[PDB]
Amino acid sequence: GRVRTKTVKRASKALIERYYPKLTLDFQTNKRLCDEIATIQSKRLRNKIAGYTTHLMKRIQKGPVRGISFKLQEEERERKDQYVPEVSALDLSRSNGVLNVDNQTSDLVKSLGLKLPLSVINVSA
Amino acid sequence: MRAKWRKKRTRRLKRKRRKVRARSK
Amino acid sequence: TRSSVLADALNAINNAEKTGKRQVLIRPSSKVIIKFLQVMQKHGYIGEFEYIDDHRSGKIVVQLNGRLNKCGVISPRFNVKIGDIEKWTANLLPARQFGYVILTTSAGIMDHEEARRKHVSGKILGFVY
Amino acid sequence: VLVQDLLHPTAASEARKHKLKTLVQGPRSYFLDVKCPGCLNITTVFSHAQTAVTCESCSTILCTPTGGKAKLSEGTSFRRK
Amino acid sequence: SLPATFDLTPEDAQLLLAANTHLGARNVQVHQEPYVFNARPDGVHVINVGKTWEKLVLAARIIAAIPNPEDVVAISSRTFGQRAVLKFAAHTGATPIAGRFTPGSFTNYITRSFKEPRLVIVTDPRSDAQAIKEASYVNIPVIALTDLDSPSEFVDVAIPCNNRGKHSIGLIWYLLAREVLRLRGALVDRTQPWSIMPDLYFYRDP
Amino acid sequence: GKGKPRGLNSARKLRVHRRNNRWAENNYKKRLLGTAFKSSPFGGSSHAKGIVLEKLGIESKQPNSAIRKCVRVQLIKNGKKVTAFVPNDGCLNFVD
Amino acid sequence: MENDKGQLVELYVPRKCSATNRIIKADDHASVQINVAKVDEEGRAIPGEYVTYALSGYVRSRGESDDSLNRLAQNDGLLKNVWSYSR
Amino acid sequence: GWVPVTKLGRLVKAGKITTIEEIFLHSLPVKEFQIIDTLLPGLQDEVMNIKPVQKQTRAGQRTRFKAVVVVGDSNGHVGLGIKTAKEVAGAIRAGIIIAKLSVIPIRRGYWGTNLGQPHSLATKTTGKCGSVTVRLIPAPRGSGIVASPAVKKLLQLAGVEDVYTQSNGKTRTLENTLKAAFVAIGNTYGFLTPNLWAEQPLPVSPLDIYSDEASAQ
Amino acid sequence: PKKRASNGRNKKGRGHVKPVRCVNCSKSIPKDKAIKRMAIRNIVEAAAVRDLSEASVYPEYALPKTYNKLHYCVSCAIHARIVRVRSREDRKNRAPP
RNA sequence: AGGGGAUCGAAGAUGAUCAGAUACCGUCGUAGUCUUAACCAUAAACUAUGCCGACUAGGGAUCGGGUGGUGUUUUUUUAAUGACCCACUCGGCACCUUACGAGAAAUCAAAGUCUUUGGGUUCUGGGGGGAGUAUGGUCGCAAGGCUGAAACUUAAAGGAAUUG
Ligand SMILES: [Mg+2]
Ligand SMILES: [Mg+2]
Ligand SMILES: [Mg+2]
Ligand SMILES: [Mg+2]
Ligand SMILES: [Mg+2]
Ligand SMILES: [Mg+2]
Repeated sequence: GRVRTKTVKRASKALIERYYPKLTLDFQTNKRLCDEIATIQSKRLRNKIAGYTTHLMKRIQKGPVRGISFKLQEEERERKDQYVPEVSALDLSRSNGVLNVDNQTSDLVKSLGLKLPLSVINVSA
Repeated sequence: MRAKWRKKRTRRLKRKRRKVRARSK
Repeated sequence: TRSSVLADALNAINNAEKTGKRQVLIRPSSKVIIKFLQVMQKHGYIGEFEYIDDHRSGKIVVQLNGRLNKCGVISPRFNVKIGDIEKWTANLLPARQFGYVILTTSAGIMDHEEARRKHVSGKILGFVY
Repeated sequence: VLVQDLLHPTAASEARKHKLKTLVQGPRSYFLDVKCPGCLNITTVFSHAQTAVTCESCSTILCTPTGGKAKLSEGTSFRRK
Repeated sequence: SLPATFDLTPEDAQLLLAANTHLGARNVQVHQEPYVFNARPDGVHVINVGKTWEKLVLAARIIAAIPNPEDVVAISSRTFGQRAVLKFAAHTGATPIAGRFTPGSFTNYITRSFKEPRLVIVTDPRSDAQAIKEASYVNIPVIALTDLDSPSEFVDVAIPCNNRGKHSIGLIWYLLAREVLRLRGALVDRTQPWSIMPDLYFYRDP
Repeated sequence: GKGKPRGLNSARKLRVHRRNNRWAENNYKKRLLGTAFKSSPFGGSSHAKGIVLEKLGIESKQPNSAIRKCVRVQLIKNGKKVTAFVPNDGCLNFVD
Repeated sequence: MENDKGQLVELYVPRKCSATNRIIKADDHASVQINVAKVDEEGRAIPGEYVTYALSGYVRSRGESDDSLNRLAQNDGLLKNVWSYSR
Repeated sequence: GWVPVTKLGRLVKAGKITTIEEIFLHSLPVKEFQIIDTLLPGLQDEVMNIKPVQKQTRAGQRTRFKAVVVVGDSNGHVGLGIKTAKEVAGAIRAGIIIAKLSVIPIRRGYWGTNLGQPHSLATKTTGKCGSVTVRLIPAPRGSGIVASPAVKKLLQLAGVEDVYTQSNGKTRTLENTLKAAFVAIGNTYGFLTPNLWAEQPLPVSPLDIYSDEASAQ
Repeated sequence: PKKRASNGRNKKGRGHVKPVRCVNCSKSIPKDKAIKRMAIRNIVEAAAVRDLSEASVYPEYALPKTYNKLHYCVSCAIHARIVRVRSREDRKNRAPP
């Protein structure tokens, strides 16, 4: 029955996102870290927050944790988010410049008359 | 008390009386 | 069965206007309906209406400009005296400065305003505002 | 659509509707100039016939009534109107 | 009216059909019928991409009419529109709402996420129905990336596209971003295509 | 058509129907049936003299728990026996 | 509305819907007013002058605003061949 | 003092919008009552009724007080507000704020000819709340407000002086009678009249033109 | 007040269907109103099945099965926990699971 | 009033239960349950929603009829037909989403197109009891049906929904 109060959880949620690069996965270091970086009121609460914070380090270590995003996680996501596939991005080259469609889209191209390479495949049903 | 038990009670009462009014008719 | 084609034509227009339609189709569109449309169009409540000649009874497609509030019929066509026009107008119209009570009188279908200056009276057909 | 030209419906839209519900109601039925397999005599047969129409030479059958359109007797040429 | 350059260029229609944006939905409602070019066998309908392009160009002119780019909110809730909206928000002001809308972001003038846009753009009226309904209390226009089966209530401008394809959704947002930048001194070089590849608006995994 | 007829020649159906349903009015029924003149202590009169027959103290209805101190009076015009209140603090002594 | 010596006496004249000529009232919080940018040559938004449509909340709620904008833009030339009168 | 959190408030506080009818013209939603006070200063206030609303709980009956407050001067502006608070005084304060948010403009017309200033309603209108239906008829000059004392005062805080009235349903319900009348008076700009048939150039919104000063950094 | 659009049954176009007898108390309930469950149970068991397979001649023997349609009155279905009275808006849910 | 009468089963019998149990529960069981020839004419006879007509919003499914696909399907390696699929349409039983709109609300595609009140028409109601009672009439073999008050009494009865 050791469920941790949101004041403990939101305190970790107020610590990791700003000090992840300098924290450690060791609780003993963390509570000594919690001494000066965090201005807490009681020693019992000091150890409780350090324990949850250390547990968050393990959870963070094995993949990102939802709801908490440290600073270096932001750049880690954005570099992955700047992906621009240099080919295959609907730039033709599927059949080396002759896109494929059905009869109706083909006539559609003719309803607009635009000059575009094309093809036609049978359907049914 | 349903009105059908009122209905059934009143039917008996309405029909013991056309028998007692018959002894004078 | 139908009893008042003018009532059905006026009701069809009214439902169309409340739905924002800019036109409505009317069947069977008698010539009392046409005369009633003509007075409404003369005062600007509707636009151009066109009579489709089927060989049976007629159709009308009325263009609505959105200026119509409530076109309605008064049934039965009560015999209204020339002095009893004011009573109908007060009961049927929203204000004295606008709206019309269309009367079928011996001089033809006409609004209560024109029928007052021709000094004729008949039976009340319907209203428009 | 709240705005449409009820006086000029598209021909595909009117062909979709019931015959009594077009802009001006009319029949979708037609007449056939059926030809007897043997003789050259031309008989004018209603599409929705509903009677077993008979030619002169082919005095057995020329069409067969059904629920709607009449069924031609699988050996007869025809042209509309 | 509109000058001749704004017509559907073949290069733009090259990829507009490639992303299968023409692939409409099996079910079409009476408010999306005009965009139904035809019905293919197997029941998939086809959209007239000329309607898609012309409606897209209209929305850009509507978009590039608010004096401020910071109050043109682009809404997405589906996971496919998340990257499309955010990178739509990068090129213009276009404050984005990706993920959850937080009901009461247009009313409830005291919250942190309370905003007062002059225009809301939704990637999907069905999924962003909360955003659309929230926008109908405050007299805000709505531009929707509707499909043939999507609702049209409180949708002032509708761009017909394929809501079931990540390629289509990313392309529509990309094109919308390009036209609004063209309708300002940002990409004044109208003739040549945009330098950035449209793929960066597409969905991202994992 | 919402119930009632409308036609110009329907005034008989309208008037007869109204005359039939008017009897549902308790105040109109009583005047037309003339129950007050026929069956009532006062023959449709605002006042009536009488002869005091006895003095009664009646228990008021609940919840009041009081005594009302009325008098039983024999009417002079028709002879009907009624009971009548004596409204004041006392004044029963006056009646005798 | 006027009075005897002219001199219009009316708080304001409400804007009418561009699709139905309906009065847009003060508490019509679903009624929008769309502004479409004017465009000169080479497509410049030239901010300041717009083509403006007012859509009543009734049309938006009933879901015919998207078609109403199509018809009104087609009428003013904003769109070219999207809206067809006959359907 | 007052710090504007809304674009409308920022314009009104800065002075870019100097009259309320500009808000009504574009149907801008007012959220800060400071906007109404800045544009309608002399807005006299009255309370029509205070009634207790009770909720049954495990221990006893919880009581709260519901206040109906009417704002509006005698120059064609009216508001109405329904607020329930734990105490009467608080219900009045929040009742006044709610009524100021719901300020709407009304229409004054002539029963007869267009002589003098408008005195009556421009058109007979009607509002419904609950089962109560309130109908307002334009009246000749000098007829006064022929209405129940509650609806009569709501019409005095409207600027109307001549109007007839009819009613339906449980008019003894004051909140529904006030809401029904309040709906009725607001419909007076809802109705379309021949004088308003003329087209207008549909002017731009204040939130569009003065969008530089509004929504600061 | 009307608790259900389909009053308590499935009858729109009949005026009278027929009665059927509840399998638990023999009450007469109309066939449309009756709660119906189909019992599709193996002939022997899911526990004794192994025992009867070892002791069976014909080393491969298709195990037969029992079928019977069960009709319950409203009371018996509730008492036996077949229906489980639901909320005002959940009772509109007509899905089998 | 004949026939027939297996089962179930007002009445009745009886066994338990219960303080009592002329009830629920168990076992019998007459009338009835079935049929023929005649009666009665009532049901929560219900969708508690008269009938005819017009209009107003989106969808899918289904029953019956019809129309069209160079559609699938068969025994003669295809034909017609049947069955099936798709797209329409007419009529019907309904259903789903929404609130134009209505309503007191529950809810309603009608219970909408109603103080902006009029398509045509029939029936019924006027606070709760007394009371569908008394009497009269009429129908019926009877049961009872239809018609149907008054004296008197009464500040409420009631509908929908909310918290407990
Ligand atoms: Mg109950
Ligand atoms: Mg039945
Ligand atoms: Mg009944
Ligand atoms: Mg059926
Ligand atoms: Mg009464
Ligand atoms: Mg009574």
